[PDB]
Amino acid sequence: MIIPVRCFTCGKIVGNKWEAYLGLLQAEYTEGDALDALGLKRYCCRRMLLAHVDLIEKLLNYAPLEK
Amino acid sequence: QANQKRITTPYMTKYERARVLGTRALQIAMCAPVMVELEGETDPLLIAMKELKARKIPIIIRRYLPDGSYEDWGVDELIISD
Amino acid sequence: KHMVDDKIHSRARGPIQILNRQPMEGRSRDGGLRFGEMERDCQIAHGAAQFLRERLFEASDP
Amino acid sequence: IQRRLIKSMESVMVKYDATVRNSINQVVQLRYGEDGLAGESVEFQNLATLKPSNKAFEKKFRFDYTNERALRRTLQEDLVKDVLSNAHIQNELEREFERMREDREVLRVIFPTGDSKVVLPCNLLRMIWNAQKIFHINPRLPSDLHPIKVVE
Amino acid sequence: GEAFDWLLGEIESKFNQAIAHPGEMVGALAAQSLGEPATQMTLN
Amino acid sequence: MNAPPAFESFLLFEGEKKITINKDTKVPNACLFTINKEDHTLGNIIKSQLLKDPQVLFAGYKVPHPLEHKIIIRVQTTPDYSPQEAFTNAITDLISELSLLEERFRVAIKDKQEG
Amino acid sequence: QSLETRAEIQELAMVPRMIVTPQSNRPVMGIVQDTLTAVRKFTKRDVFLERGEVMNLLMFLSTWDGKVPQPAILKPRPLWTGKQIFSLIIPGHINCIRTHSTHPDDEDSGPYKHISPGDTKVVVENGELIMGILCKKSLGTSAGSLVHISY
Amino acid sequence: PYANQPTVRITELTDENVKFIIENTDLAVANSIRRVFIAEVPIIAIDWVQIDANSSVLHDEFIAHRLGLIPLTSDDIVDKLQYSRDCTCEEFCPECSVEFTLDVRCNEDQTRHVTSRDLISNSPRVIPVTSRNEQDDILIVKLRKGQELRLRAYAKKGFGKEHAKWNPTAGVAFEYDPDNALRHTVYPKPEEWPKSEYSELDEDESQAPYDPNGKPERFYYNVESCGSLRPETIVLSALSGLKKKLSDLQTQLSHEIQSD
Amino acid sequence: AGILFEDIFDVKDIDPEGKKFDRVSRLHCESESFKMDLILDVNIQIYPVDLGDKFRLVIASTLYEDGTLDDGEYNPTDDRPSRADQFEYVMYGKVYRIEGDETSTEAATRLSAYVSYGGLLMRLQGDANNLHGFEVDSRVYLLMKKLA
Amino acid sequence: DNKKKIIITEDGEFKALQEWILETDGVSLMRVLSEKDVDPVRTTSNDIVEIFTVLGIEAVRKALERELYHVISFDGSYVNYRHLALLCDTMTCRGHLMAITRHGVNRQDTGPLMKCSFEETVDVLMEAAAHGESDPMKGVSENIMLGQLAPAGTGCFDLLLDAEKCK
Ligand SMILES: [Zn+2]
Ligand SMILES: [Zn+2]
Repeated sequence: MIIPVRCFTCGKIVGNKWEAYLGLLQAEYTEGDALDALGLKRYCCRRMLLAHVDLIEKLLNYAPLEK
Repeated sequence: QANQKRITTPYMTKYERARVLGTRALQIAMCAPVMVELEGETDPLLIAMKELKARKIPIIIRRYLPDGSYEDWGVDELIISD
Repeated sequence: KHMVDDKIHSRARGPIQILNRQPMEGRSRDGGLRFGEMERDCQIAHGAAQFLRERLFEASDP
Repeated sequence: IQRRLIKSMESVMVKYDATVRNSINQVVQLRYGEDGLAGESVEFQNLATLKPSNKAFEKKFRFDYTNERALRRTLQEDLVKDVLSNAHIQNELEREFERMREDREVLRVIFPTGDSKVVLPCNLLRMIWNAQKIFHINPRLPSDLHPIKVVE
Repeated sequence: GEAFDWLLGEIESKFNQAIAHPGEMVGALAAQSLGEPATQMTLN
Repeated sequence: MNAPPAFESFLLFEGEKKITINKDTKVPNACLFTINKEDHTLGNIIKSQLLKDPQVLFAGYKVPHPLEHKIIIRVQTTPDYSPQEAFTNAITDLISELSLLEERFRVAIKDKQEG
Repeated sequence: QSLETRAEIQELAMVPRMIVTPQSNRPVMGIVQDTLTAVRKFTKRDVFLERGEVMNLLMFLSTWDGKVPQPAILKPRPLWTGKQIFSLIIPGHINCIRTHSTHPDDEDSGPYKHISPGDTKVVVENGELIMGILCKKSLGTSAGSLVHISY
Repeated sequence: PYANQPTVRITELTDENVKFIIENTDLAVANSIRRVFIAEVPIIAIDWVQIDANSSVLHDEFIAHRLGLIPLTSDDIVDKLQYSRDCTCEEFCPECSVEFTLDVRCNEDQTRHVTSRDLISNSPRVIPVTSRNEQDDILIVKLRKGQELRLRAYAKKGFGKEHAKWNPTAGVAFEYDPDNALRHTVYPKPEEWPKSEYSELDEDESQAPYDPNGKPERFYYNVESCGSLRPETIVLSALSGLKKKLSDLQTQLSHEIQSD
Repeated sequence: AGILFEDIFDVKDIDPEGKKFDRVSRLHCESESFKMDLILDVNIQIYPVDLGDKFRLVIASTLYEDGTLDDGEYNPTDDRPSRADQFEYVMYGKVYRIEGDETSTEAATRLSAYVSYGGLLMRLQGDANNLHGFEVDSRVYLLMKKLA
Repeated sequence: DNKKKIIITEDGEFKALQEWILETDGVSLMRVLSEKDVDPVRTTSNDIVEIFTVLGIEAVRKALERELYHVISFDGSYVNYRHLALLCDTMTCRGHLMAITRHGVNRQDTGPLMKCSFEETVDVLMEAAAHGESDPMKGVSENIMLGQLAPAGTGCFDLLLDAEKCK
């Protein structure tokens, strides 16, 4: 639902790159160039950022249980 | 039936070996005397197999014939293959 | 969905059915596994008469 | 089909008189498989006297006790002398070949098609090979086995 | 001679080992031997 | 349900020996070292160091089961030598090699950060 | 749940007693996927093992007498062959002739019948794989294979 | 019959990775060093969580697992701290553990990013790597107005054999014989394969001529750090840990030999 | 001495049927002193052999210069004088077949000894006078050296 | 060669003569056999019922063995002949073609309890009640139902203690 912390394969930290990745994408980067800007050179970490679906943004459309 | 002429095989069948070993292992487990010497064996199955190899199991196999008669073979009288 | 932890099951003298005093059916009922007709036939072919009697008489409903 | 077959044959069993009988004690086979042998121990082999011609059968199975030098190559000196001199031994070997020829005709009426593949208990060629390797048989030297010992 | 005698003994022992054992449920065994291959051969 | 704790690969159970030496009776001057709670990391280096000893005739190791957490190292030496002595010397040589490698890596790091 | 039933199963239904089936007088279990592809690759003629590799493999023989066999190649560098190690795996002194699946049918007629160019024509003698590439035909569930002859 | 005399040559040293070469060592030593980089170099990581309040959309174990994988600077503290197995204290103490606290509440209308910057420690030396004084902070959870996350974590000493969260590496590139001279690989079509970065071959040549007398030497390493330890600290700690494994093994060996 | 056969061979062909294995090559060679054909499987990866080469082949029952049997076990820590020191390529195998042109009545004029060096096969065929040292299921060594 | 005419030449070799053979789509074995220039010795059929009606019980035994072998081996498989022989003897040991069905298996004198195990449980037990049939408990099904040791394998004999050998 949320960006993983580490790459499943190598263990590189990708948790701090989702927001930067999105900011680069709205900056008219291609996904490949964006992944290059964040330093994801192994295709495992590129897999992590490139195949992520941010479902938490949809789960935050529901009001919480307590106000 | 004449015990002087027993028509059944002189070999112990695989089923006879199985049941004789199981029976004797249960007897050993129920504190029956052992017929062979023992180094350190405490498993009744191992003791029963040692007794069978030594030909010292005190059991008689009563093999029934289709006609109704039977033949009594001592476990020491049969040929143990396996 | 098929995780092993939802499938692993074992029994040793658990509950029994009311009508025939045999082990229950299912993991959820802590039931026993069925020793069916084909298993009976296999053990008949094996010649294992005491094991067959244990499974079909002594481990089910003496 | 499996269940039907099982329920039809379930109680057929080999009895201690070696007959195969059902629960009613009726006789289904006087010996299991017509030969009283279990199916685990048998294996595929070849009948060597089924397919060959009469000339080839003669040449391969008729012990030739007239060729002195061939016997000298196959057998040791005392065996060669006994085989060439004795006539009782020669008659024994002749009847051995006649018995094999009768066996040949029996096989020819058993297997009307020339199929020598048979399923039999003991793999005799493999046992012969085992004996050759266990005793370090030299195939190039004359043997110390008397053919009369083989027949007997 | 030694090899032939050993061969004779080996043939005798293996033949006596190939003999069917009284108590073999050859009928159930044959039903299984004929029904197991039936599960592979084609329906059509 | 059946998951062993992850520390069981590294930690010795109470009353369990780190290493056990058993004489191999098949051939002379051979021993089996059953080392508990180790894996290929030490087995491979110990084996390969033992192979550098000309007085070692056999040096091998195995992890008998990956789910279990022991290794067995079989060492056979020449009659004038001992498998226990060979194993000891192999460990000593590995320790000296690693000490030298560590000191040289420290020197290389110092050179790289300095210039 | 009893010593009698335990003895029954141990003497009748144990898996080693179940290797050869009475249905078709052949093995019912044989060597299977990875072990079969790998034994085919292993018994090829150009498989040469080094001393450390050979010791690694001998660690996994339960029925090993502890004697390293003399390598098939002594110089310029000691090398064992895959057949030389499978010979250690093969039990007893069994004798077996088979043919690899790629055995050409016109090779047993011409020359080179007993020295096969393709390393087909499996020959095991005295429990040593004298020659040939092992495969389904030699280690599978067919009749007359090494596993059958071993049993 | 004696040890190798390995040499070292570091070809790149940054804060993110160390690229070096070990020569004149055995392949088993090189691979055990490589394995220790991953599995026996201790670091500090969160291994105990107590959720006092979690109104977020991720359940408690999700947050706990996520906190465990945040790297914590472990450089000089990991050698000093003890394993809780070895500590003579109760469940916790400052000698075997580091306390973290996290307390965030989304009161504003925009989504609140609970990141690793919100993990407040009692020890200034052991902090989240991203929080160390660029790269953004690791995201623990996004919160909506009215959602709240309050927890108390404890970080422990461990290595990658127990859990990958105690693995300090973000990839260990290991290579040897870049030109296939030992023929430990057999390319069906050697021309089809790209050249290693460490290759020394002219472009017409696909692989080096076969070396019958060759042995694996000159192993190339690129140890990338997840952040907890410096890459050179990972390598030094790996060598020290492997040496102490061997020393303990030799101690137990001596006890077994003398007891016989 | 322990030498069953010795001669100088000349590589007349390499892999007539084509390369079957990558690291192994079959040489069809003929000598000059005895007129014996040779088929030999060699690991060309470690001991490359080119067409037209000329080598000395020595089938021996033992490696020790003095008559002394071998145990068939690998003993690298052996300091005795071994004749493998005088050769480049050495293999160790066993004779698994001896054919001939013998008849039911005549002995063999030509023999054909087959040896297997752990799967690398050799056939040495020629006059039966030069192959009396060969006996089936007997261990031998190759002892082969290249010469100019 | 399975349909060719295999003869033995005067030299003693097996020779496969390539001859014309006819395959019909129906069966009148009774009539076709009695036709001029038709071989009344090798002409056969795959309809085992007609073989039984025309040639008899041993002829249908052999033919049924042949047809089952053809069904089993057509896919290259192989089954030990003793299993086919036992199945074929079961279907022909009572002088008629005993189908492996309720109409052949529950029509023999196997005992009501063995029959109820297979099929027609209620009809079989009701017939046995109406006729006072007695099951001698000889088969394995009957003993299995009563929880007794089946006379099968390990149950086909008895064990006795040897008093003279316990010494
Ligand atoms: Zn990655
Ligand atoms: Zn503490």
